[PDB]
Amino acid sequence: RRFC
Amino acid sequence: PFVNKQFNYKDPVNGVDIAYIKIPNAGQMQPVKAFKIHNKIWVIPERDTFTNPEEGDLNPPPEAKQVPVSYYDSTYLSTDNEKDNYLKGVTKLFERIYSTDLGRMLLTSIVRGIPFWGGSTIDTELKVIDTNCINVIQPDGSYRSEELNLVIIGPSADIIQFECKSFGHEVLNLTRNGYGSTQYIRFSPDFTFGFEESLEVDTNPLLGAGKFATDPAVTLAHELIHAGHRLYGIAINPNRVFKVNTNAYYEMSGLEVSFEELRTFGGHDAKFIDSLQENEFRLYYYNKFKDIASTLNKAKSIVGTTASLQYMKNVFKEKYLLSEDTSGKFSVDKLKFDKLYKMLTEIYTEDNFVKFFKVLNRKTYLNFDKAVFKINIVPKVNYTIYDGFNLRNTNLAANFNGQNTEINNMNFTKLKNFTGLF
Ligand code: NA
Ligand SMILES: [Zn+2]
Repeated sequence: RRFC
Repeated sequence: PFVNKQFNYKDPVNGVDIAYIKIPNAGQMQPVKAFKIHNKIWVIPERDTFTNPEEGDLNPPPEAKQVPVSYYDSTYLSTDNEKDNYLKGVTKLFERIYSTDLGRMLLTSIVRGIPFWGGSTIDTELKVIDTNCINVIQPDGSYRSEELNLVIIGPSADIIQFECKSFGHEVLNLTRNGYGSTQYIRFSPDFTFGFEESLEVDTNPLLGAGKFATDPAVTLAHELIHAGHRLYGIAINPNRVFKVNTNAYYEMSGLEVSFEELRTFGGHDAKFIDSLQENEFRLYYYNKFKDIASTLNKAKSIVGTTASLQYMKNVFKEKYLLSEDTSGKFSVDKLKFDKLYKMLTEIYTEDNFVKFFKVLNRKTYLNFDKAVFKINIVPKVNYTIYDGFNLRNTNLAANFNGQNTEINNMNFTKLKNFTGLF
């Protein structure tokens, strides 16, 4: 997953 | 090639590698057409309204209720042509990954990473866990259970929310107890992210339009790395996080990033995880592998008739690189464990894949996405297994010109800008  | 067959979405089902299947989501669902592109790996060209019952609709909440970095389009991946291109795009990315030594190593580890047979409540018997299987409709209309390690499926409501999803157990934490579980990666090869070449701009939420495009092979590799941790049951609990103190924009908002993510990105990011916690995790998973060896030693019979107990014991011996002594007993060798653990957590990282693909990419996971672009990597005139967007012997070969959305603008359509919306 990516965050920002 | 990693994928021996160049599938067409409209190819007739055969009940073997082109078939209608159902997944163990504990709920009801109509069969979906799926494609087995490699041993233990399937692709379902459908939006994921299956793994989570609470996400069974592409309906987006309110109209300002969701995060800045999100993109909705309930119509995406609803037509045959889209599904055909989705299949070809995902296949192409697997080949791109497999064309590198690092990718070959990772994919090999994933295929060998069969979810442990820990479904038995009787220690003297080895049994599979049904949620690590899918039900395949055979030519006669009947269902047959098939174990698999990985499924690539389209995204749910938020098109750009790529992530690994897997079915849990009532008491076992399969992704963190050494067992592993079948991984469903929500992913799309039809979109990509825009980032900035300057670190101080890329890590600032108020600057940058997203001049460079992320190579989707890296994005998929990121998820495959997570999948690898989860398949070997060594994923770090998401509750273990880094209270970011290296970026004022993160700090002022108390943003916390999981160690699992920092580990997966690698490079300098992985250093934020201190030695103390790093050692704690290693020891913890070492013990989990010891339990697997102990469980294998107690098993004297196998449940089902799909494989022999001897074959399955060897399967896990190879997966976990266990030692088999004179007495035929299995044990975990510290050196072999550290070697495998390190391979899965330090060798397989986003940062290392960037080095292998020779592409421009975000320098840290602790940045701020700039935008999302619509792309099409299926045409060889747009993207290739070997060069991605940076096509050799063209103006796009040097300086990552192919990833430069301004130079290679015909390959990108900006759909949304995220800058300033954080
Ligand atoms: Na953010
Ligand atoms: Zn991630």
